[PDB]
Amino acid sequence: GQMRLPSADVYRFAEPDSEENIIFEEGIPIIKAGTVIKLIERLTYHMYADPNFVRTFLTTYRSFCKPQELLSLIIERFEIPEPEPTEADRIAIENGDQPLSAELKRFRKEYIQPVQLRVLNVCRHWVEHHFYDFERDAYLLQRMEEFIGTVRGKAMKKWVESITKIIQRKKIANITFQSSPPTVEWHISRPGHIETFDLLTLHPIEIARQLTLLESDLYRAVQPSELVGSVWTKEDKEINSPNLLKMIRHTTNLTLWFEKCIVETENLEERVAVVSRIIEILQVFQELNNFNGVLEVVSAMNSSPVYRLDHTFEQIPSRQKKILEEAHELSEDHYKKYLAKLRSINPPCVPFFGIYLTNILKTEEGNPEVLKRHGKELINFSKRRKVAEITGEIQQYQNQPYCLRVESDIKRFFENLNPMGNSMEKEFTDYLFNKSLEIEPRNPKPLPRFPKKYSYPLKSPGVRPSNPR
Amino acid sequence: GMTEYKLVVVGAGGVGKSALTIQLIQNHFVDEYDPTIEDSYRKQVVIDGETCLLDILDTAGQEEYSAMRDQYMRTGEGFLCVFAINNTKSFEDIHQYREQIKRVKDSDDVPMVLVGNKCDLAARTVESRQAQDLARSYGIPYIETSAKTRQGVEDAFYTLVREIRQH
Amino acid sequence: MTEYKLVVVGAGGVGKSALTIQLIQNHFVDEYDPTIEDSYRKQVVIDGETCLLDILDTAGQEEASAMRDQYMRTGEGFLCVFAINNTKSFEDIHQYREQIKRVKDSDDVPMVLVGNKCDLAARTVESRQAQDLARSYGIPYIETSAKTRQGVEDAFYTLVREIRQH
Ligand SMILES: Nc1nc2c(ncn2[C@@H]2O[C@H](COP(=O)(O)OP(=O)(O)NP(=O)(O)O)[C@@H](O)[C@H]2O)c(=O)[nH]1
Ligand SMILES: Clc1cccc(Nc2nc(NCc3ccco3)c3ccccc3n2)c1
Ligand SMILES: [Mg+2]
Ligand code: NA
Repeated sequence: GQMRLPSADVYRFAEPDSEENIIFEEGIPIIKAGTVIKLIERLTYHMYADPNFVRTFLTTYRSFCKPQELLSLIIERFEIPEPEPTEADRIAIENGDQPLSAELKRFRKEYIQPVQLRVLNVCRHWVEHHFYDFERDAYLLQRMEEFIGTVRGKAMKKWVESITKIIQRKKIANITFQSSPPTVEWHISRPGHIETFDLLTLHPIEIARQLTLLESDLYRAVQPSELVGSVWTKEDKEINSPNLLKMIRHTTNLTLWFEKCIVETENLEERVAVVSRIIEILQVFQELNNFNGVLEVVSAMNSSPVYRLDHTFEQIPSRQKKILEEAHELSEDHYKKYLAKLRSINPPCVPFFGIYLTNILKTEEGNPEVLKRHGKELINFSKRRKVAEITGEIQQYQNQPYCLRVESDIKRFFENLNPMGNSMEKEFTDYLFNKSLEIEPRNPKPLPRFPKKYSYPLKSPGVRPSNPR
Repeated sequence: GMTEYKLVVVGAGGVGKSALTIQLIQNHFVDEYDPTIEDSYRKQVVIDGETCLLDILDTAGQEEYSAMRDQYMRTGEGFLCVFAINNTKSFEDIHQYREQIKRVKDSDDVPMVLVGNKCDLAARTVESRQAQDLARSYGIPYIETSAKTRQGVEDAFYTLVREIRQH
Repeated sequence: MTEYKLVVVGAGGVGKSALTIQLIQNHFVDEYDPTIEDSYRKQVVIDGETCLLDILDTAGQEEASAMRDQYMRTGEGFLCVFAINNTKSFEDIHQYREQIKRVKDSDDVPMVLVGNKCDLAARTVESRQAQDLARSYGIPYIETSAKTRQGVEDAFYTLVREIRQH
């Protein structure tokens, strides 16, 4: 037979499943909706582990349960009453013999120990991967430390002592590769001469490599806490989503810098060299699977000031037109080809974050927080699972590091890039458009000529890497 | 076969803009959505007896990628410019959105509609007369919509398609 | 993109977690934090085909020994890990092998035998003894170091190939 359970009166997590407290989707079950009690029961279920569910729950639960209340509920889950001796045990004890205690031993081995271990696994994952709850609420941390530090008995002892140490390390808080990174490449600007660094004087290969390291680090720093609840769109976005916003602002600044480099090069021949160089940087971005970088370039080329420069585009070599066209086609039909390419490449990569943001926002806006069934309100967990599928995809691409060497001066150059200066956005983008009109006026105005501005060679070194001994 | 219209939703973030397209494309009668689903943004409709296909681009959530607006807008034939009736700043943003659309499309006469969206029960701060006056100054229709009851949603999109057809 | 469910099993402390985190993050974990159950995902191109690895990292401590059927039911292939400086962990391999066969009711489950910590000089299990066992199971034997990365990709990706050809 199945094990008997404690009375639901003394232990709330023994109430029978019903459609008034849990609904499953149509080989472990998938939960569509349930009460918070039923969600926590299945989070720590005695029959099976569900590590995906643990991640999903810990990522999304704050939309239906406060952190303090979650801790109270899992402590309640942990404190399971043991059954009384059975009739056979009673008769043994009455004769002065030791009881077999078969039902008690089975309940310990097959209910209490698995549930308690799975409660501890929730605590371990909570502290390791969602520690911001404790950073933002010191009393919550004290309660967790007290609970873990007072678990008695030898079956849990190894994990209790480990979790205590993990918490202490998290309070006060290295990569190895299959091969060596390639040699850093230099062009007109030489090492240490940061004052000459510019779009055409740095090596286009190394521009793409150093921007990829920067953009990968920015991508890898975004935590799910900055995304759940759509908090990057709300009034406190600067407080709640600072790494995401830093990442987006880098992308915006690089796109605007590309546009500024183009339209401030008034000589046609020089401007063709500038646009060609940016397309070469895009080629290396593609080779590195830096899709954020790819779209940084594509966005600049599609901008109002740049897209209209027909005299410039006319002189771009055919092979480079084809590179730009292939990159542009990634975004067509709601990013159809981008999504397929992302799912086919071999990481490391840098995804474009914007699609994830739109899908999280629309999932949260387009599904209800609760489902009403038989007069009860059940938490709509399917909605949270969908959000956590997206945050899980984000995290999967955050794991793999690039085997590229940092160049500290080139890194600082791109970190400090500020194309807008002290100008506001409208003032600056109007300036860019008026520059575009100056250098290639609307028909039928004649095309003027402009003097050269660059005193160094415009010929590109190309984007195939070199390798001395 | 049937005409396809490429429509683009633009407007301030954080004030319920996404409910407009979600409510349109939704299973009207089941409050549910998976935006990752291939063609969660395509809908076949009949407008004035003529069947057509709507392809709607709504990049809600990407508002901070401000240098991508030109790229996204370039894809569209008609535009829904959306503000929230309880957020005056989103209403004041409309002028610059319209100017940016005109620049990207290189036209002074781009099919577009002004949409005032009621995204919650917080007090209205933009009166309908203010928005009607703005729309009239631009020569475009004004439609008000509810983010919760689906009221006005069909009118907003169908009115824009009529602006395209009569361009 | 095909999805593969890999499970890493073996005695406590042999390096199951260090192996998995080295594969996932290219980072060696010095701490010994006993696992209850962890899961990881990795998109990777193997023999020209992109796939998605789901990796279940399991508990080796004996206190968790009654909770294994549930993860063995779901797994499609198993890394059976011992440490080459721990003879008891090698003797524990056959218990994992037999339990997997029982749960999955199959003599033909994709598996790879992994001898970890091969960066350490002080070996107590000889390669030949482990290779003999692997041959008796019909599976390959791969020595690994979660610390240096030696053999790590080979172990996991060999298991993928055996699931693919199953
Ligand atoms: N030198 C060396 N140490 C290793 C190697 N793999 C793991 N270790 C060390 O061995 C200890 C245990 O590693 P760990 O990955 O936690 O082992 P586990 O099999 O996951 N333990 P459990 O079953 O309790 O979860 C750690 O101190 C770790 O640094 C290896 O290849 N070389
Ligand atoms: Cl200076 C400069 C640099 C790059 C592009 C342009 N101008 C441009 N580009 C076109 N296709 C390339 C592409 C793909 C994504 C963005 O642009 C194009 C196609 C048809 C009609 C007109 C066009 N005008 C100008
Ligand atoms: Mg472990
Ligand atoms: Na307001």
